[PDB]
Amino acid sequence: MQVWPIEGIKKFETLSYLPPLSTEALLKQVDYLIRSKWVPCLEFSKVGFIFREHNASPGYYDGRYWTMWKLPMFGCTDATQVINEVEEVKKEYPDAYVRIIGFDNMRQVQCVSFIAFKPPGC
Amino acid sequence: LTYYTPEYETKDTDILAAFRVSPQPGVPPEEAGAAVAAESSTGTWTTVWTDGLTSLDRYKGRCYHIEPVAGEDSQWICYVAYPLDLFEEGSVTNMFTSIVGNVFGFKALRALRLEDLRIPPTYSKTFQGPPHGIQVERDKLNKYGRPLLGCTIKPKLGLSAKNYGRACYECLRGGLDFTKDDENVNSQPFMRWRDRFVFCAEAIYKSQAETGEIKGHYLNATAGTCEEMIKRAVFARELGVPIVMHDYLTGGFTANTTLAHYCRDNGLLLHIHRAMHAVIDRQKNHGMHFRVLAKALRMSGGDHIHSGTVVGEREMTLGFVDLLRDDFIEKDRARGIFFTQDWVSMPGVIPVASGGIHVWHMPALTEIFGDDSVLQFGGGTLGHPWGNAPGAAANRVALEACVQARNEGRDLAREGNEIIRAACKWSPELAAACEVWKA
Amino acid sequence: LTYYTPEYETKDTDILAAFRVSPQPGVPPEEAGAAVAAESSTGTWTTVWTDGLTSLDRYKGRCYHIEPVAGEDSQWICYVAYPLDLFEEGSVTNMFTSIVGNVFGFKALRALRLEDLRIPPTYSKTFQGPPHGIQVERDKLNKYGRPLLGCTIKPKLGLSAKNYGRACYECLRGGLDFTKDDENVNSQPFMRWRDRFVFCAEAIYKSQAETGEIKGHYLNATAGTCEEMIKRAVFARELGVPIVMHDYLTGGFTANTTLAHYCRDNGLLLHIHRAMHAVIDRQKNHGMHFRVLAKALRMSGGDHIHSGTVVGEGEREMTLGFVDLLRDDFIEKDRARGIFFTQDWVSMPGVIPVASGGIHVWHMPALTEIFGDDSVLQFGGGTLGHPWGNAPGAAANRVALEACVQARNEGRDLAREGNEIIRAACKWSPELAAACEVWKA
Amino acid sequence: LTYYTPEYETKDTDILAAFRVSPQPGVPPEEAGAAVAAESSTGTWTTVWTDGLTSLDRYKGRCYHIEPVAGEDSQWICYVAYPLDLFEEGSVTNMFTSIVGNVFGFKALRALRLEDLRIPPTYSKTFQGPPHGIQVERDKLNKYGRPLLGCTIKPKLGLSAKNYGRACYECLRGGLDFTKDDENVNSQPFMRWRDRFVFCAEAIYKSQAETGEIKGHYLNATAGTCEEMIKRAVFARELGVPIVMHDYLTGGFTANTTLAHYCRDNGLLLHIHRAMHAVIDRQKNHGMHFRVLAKALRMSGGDHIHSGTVVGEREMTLGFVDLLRDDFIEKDRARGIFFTQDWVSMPGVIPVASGGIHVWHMPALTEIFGDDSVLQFGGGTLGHPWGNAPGAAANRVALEACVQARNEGRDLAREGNEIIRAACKWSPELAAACEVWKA
Amino acid sequence: DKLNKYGRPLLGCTIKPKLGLSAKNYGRACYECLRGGLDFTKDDENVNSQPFMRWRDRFVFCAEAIYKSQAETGEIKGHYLNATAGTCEEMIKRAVFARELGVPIVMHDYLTGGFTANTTLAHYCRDNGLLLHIHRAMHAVIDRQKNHGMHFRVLAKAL
Ligand SMILES: [Mg+2]
Ligand SMILES: [Mg+2]
Ligand SMILES: [Mg+2]
Ligand SMILES: [Mg+2]
Repeated sequence: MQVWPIEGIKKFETLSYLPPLSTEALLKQVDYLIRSKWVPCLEFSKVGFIFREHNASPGYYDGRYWTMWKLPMFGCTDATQVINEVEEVKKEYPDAYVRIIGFDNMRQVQCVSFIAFKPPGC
Repeated sequence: LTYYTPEYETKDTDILAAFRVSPQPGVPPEEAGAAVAAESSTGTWTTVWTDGLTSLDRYKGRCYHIEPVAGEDSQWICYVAYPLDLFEEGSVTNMFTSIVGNVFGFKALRALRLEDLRIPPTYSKTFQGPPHGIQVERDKLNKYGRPLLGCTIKPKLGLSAKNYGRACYECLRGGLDFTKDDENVNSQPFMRWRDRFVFCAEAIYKSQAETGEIKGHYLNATAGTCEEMIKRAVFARELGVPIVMHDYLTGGFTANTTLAHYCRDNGLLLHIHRAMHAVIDRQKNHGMHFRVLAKALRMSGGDHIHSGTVVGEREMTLGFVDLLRDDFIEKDRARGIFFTQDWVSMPGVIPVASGGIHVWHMPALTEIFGDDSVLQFGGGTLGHPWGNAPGAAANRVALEACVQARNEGRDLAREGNEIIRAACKWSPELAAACEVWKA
Repeated sequence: LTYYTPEYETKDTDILAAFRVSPQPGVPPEEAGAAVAAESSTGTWTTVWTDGLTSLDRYKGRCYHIEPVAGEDSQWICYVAYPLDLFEEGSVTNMFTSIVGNVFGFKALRALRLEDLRIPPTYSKTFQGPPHGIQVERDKLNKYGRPLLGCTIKPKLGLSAKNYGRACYECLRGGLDFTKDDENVNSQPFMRWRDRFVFCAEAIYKSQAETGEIKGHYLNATAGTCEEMIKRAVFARELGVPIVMHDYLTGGFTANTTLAHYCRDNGLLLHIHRAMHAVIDRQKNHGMHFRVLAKALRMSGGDHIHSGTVVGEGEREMTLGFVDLLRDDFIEKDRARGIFFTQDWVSMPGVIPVASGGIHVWHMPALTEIFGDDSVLQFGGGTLGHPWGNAPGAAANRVALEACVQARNEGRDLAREGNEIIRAACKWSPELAAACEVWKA
Repeated sequence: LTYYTPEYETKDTDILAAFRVSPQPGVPPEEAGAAVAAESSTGTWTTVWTDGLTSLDRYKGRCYHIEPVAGEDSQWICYVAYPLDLFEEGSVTNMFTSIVGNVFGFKALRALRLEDLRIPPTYSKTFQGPPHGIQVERDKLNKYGRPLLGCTIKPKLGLSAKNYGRACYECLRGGLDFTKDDENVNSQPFMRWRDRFVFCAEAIYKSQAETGEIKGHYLNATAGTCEEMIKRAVFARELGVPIVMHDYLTGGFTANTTLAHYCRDNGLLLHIHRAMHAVIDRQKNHGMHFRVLAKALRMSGGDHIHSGTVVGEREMTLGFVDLLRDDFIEKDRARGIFFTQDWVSMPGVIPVASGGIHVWHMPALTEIFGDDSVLQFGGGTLGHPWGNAPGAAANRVALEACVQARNEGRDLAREGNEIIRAACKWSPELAAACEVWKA
Repeated sequence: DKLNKYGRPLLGCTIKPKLGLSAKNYGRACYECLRGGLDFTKDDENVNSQPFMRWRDRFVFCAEAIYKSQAETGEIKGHYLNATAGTCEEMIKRAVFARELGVPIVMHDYLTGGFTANTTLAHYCRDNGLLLHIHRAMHAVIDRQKNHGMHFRVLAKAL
């Protein structure tokens, strides 16, 4: 019998219960966006998780938005371009979380979000 | 007779109904179909002088088409058209009263089932619809790219409110998005609702603070009266929690619509449970198909709706799941879609699969419903040999492994067992779940 | 297995259910009944450690009796006992959720029908019940010793609110006690509800002043939301009229209980229509028998409830049985009349049953005989179809009814002498004579 | 006469009453018993014609059994049965009006006492009962496995609101669960209620933050009018504190029931004080036994009730403490239980012992009441030579030592003094308390 | 004084596309504008409450955005939340929620909503400490042609 840990394993929604994705595995998830005709975009943050500081009415949370890294990569056909930008963020913000999101211009919404980098030490 | 009008061109404002009609011996389909039309509209046994004070033709239901049912020599689908003016705006209650209020007792019929309704845009635009709907819900909860996961707390009755909330915290902290109140759990001697709401709120906020992900518990607002139902939603609102629940068939459509409006006005998600549906929707020859009850819910309003287990007929389920989620659904008899249905941008409802499912079902469920679904366990979390939090983690891991594999281009229908087996190598929680439940 | 307990003695606080069970081939009756009991209570597909935090025996449904059904093969009546503690006080919604919420979908059953419920006094005393009930209603309206008479205004839709109210006035002035909004009439483009309420009020008060008898019109408060439903009852209250109406199955039980409370609080009678009942109560092998829906209404609240047409519909003894369940204080078990459990209402008032659907003056003897005085006989075509119009049509019906009541009270047998009683009244009532030539018997 | 029906079989819906009847000389028990029955029901001095408009037999109280009282040659217990229909649902007020409203003035009686009532389930189910009750209260306060501890602030009148709250903070911080407003403390010139509520809230929150344990002060909402009573509860609600208080006999049952409902709707615990009870319940020959007033409170609603000092008759106390706490209590004449009482899952009430108790009483009190009790000091904390916080600590230590010893299997009735003496060795606070109070 | 902003014009940006975005994607654009140094962002005049972006959803996400950008920059931020509606009851419901959220400013289309409604809203804003941003949709129907109508300075005095 193992006890589920109570610390050190805060989560980032989809795919964050998997072992951290290798470069190969990340590339395949970005390729899924491209094949789906969804637009990749990077976000980053120094704060990893949801909280409630400014209001606490139903459906209001803080920390849902992170900060956009540059612009959505419209017309990206090469997953390696996305992974390269992840390294650029890591370079400029060594202790930031980075996630990859995806925009569906057909149902007009954000439709993907998954963690690409977590600072170790966190 | 005069109510069978096979040359009638349906109007884009008509409500259309497809009835599966089983007439008594000696009753041809045409007067059975015409009787359905007249009996669910203007038909009355003797003539009356007040008919001459109006133009009855304008309010006649018409049977405009009849087709045989495959495998039956005494069953037909009869299509009936009802004018827009018959119906009170914004009232599912009146729509059912007008269409299914009387005709199911007609003596010339052995049995009658309502299979489908064409809800025209002119009529559906008079309804609020879902308080939020699929897209808004994903944005509010910050949850993308996978089915949502839930667990129903058991035993439904037995626990103190505190022990109940304990089980909720342990499920949520292990990786489920939601926990749920059993349909029977409203307010009862050993667990009064307000106590349950306080302890479940403590649990929601403890698990959210621990994991960093948004959590909820479907707090059941179903009650004996409208005043009590709303008192329950008002306290959920005070507590700031994200979602409440209603049993829409046993509470009823007038109450449901009231609650859907309250939830829109106050930012609450609304989880809909379909208790009692099989009293109405089970038998193929009599009653109403669930796709009718599903359309009615989308109109009255809910953000989730229980939609089965798919573990009935695949094609029929896929059919009404589209009717629940999509903006435009083309007629498709193989999938039980009798009418083209255009929702003119009314939000969709998230279908919820529940009932006896465990980790080995995850590939099939993910493949059937795709991302916009809630997979609801209840036995498959609380039955894990290491307890609730590991049971939740096992389900969350299995799901994310299936999603990762699917996104990579792997076929979930053929490779699901291998996908799950590969995840067991690095997830001891999943490995443990996989040896208790077997396939 | 563990949910079949044939030696269980039922508690006086238990809710008892009688199910007509059709198992799949190869499923023994005892397993089916056990499953009905386990699936309508505690039955969970895997063991969960939390069961150890409580005593589940306390919350188990138990199947305690099974018996075969004569007329069939592979059909059994299974009796299930549910503990009182499962149920939310005062909530028909929870009672149905708990008992019929899930079990009708069980794979091992071909079909399932709920035939009866034993509602114990300890549970029914948590419900208001009827806003007024049979005795208070007679006292308020000062009407004794005969069935009440009503007519539904037709065509249901078509008329302007004013032309609608005209038809009401002419029916009421001719001798009917009530007129009624068709179940479909709520609020619609060519007749909005508040307009209808004004003109029907004018008609009620005009006909009442003319005849000297108290009159009413069942104003339909059925609506899409609770707030709309109550807005309509509130305007009826303002107008001072005696009676409003609800469709309790299509509006639903949570809304119906809210309305019943409002009517108790404001002195309004509540007429209940049962639209959609045949979706669930028609078929012998699956659904819920109407007597269950009728008991639920008595609990939730109504002063009248539609109860059939019992003439040329269904079987007489079955109708007579659920009419007793609706009206009486104590109803003894009687399977010949579909009464599976002795039912004690501990002074909860009764509900007046309403007969409707295709009846005319020649039915008056049979209707009076079957239902007796505490009933509403509700016409439509039988008043609005008279060759001389609404007021003579109403008079013809009132005459026919009073001739039947007179003869009955004198000791005559309505079942055998009805046509003679009617033909005698035709000699002094030109209105009835004209009615009798149009319809026949 | 016609009201003495010794062959009557009581109905499971009847309210039954056991009266201790002392007739005038010359009056046999049977017409005394019959007079009680008729006078507390349908009896009237002359005949009236309206009796023929109903069936009076259906509303007759009946005396159905008579037994002699031990040690008395002119006192009998007369049992009377009242039909369910006599009583207004949910109203303790009407139950007392109907049963004890008139008969105690009957001239043929020298004295009359109501000893017990059998409240049938059909009737008790029409009442809310305790806003929370024993189990919910322990879960809310996160307090298990020991009696709760409180202190009443003294002097009752004298202090400024601020000085009052100071004393509360010092008691609470030393290890008491609660402090309490004296029964007399409502709102008065030198301590207006709203001022007292503010300073007691500051004290509750300071002591809770200091100790880490949940704290409360029984804030007295007893008032001259319903409007004022509720204003007081509303402010407690605003402050977010856990518990309020009511004097249910002097405020009265209509007001108490109103307050119990408010407390259910708002999550407040309700501490009930029984001021004036001995005006009614002291004399053995006349009045009402406290077990009647206790059942009535459980029905009207309270979460705690003052139940004595047991430092009266042990067996009688144990008797009505069971009637207050348990679900099912069998008839037991040795314990003053005249009727089997089934509460069909109405929550129980925590009995509160108070009045002149100190550390040396702790073994006896723990043994008598067990865990589900409040031990309420008032002199035994504020009389400690080192002040309130050490006095509280001394009581908390003594209690926990008794609980530890009991759980180990030691006999508290025989070993209590040794248990306390052993704790004095490591607790200087307890040692100090033990030399001032002596036994 | 309320915004603690002196000695320069204020700066704003209207979010585009006016219609198209989900409420969340809309609030994302607001946060990015505000965090870069604008004082305000604004609801397009057409943006009231519509199928793909209902007003209450938009108000929640714009509030998250206002508070994120204010916390990031240290300067007070606002979004002109459009309260323009079909009825007075709906207009005020919208202002009431803005009040609950504690945000500094709301918006009204005063010519298409009309003067009776505008005056009602102005009073509500005085009573509740909300700033009121006024948009002049439809003014050129009235104020464009030199020979007929009303000059905008008349409509401006009236506002
Ligand atoms: Mg369930
Ligand atoms: Mg009708
Ligand atoms: Mg005192
Ligand atoms: Mg613009």
